[PDB]
Amino acid sequence: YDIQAWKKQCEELLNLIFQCEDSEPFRQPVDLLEYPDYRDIIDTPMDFATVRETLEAGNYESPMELCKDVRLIFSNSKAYTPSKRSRIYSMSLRLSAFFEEHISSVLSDYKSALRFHKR
Ligand SMILES: Cn1c(=O)ccc2ccccc21
Repeated sequence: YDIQAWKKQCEELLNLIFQCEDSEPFRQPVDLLEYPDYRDIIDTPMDFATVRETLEAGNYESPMELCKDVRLIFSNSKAYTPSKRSRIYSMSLRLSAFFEEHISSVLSDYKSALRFHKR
């Protein structure tokens, strides 16, 4: 029933993600010299360094907010890919499966802790 425990849990999950080779294209903003049409397709850029900095600044109130930004990384990759077989899209799908497998207990524990607080 610890309402604050999600923050360290999310820091540890982001450290695992940074150690994964599949995260390398997503650790920093997409390079516009490499992909000059990117902002014609993608309205709201996101990357894992931005997510980690927002967490460390104390600018997430809940793990739901962090999960929305991570899911935006993956939806942007799906929208920009020219093919569902592309190398960088293929990396995003494996990273998404890993993230969803680990975030489910973080979300469930936080929501249970808040319900106990409000009982
Ligand atoms: C830059 N980039 C992305 O950021 C995401 C998907 C993708 C797929 C193929 C080629 C480049 C790509």
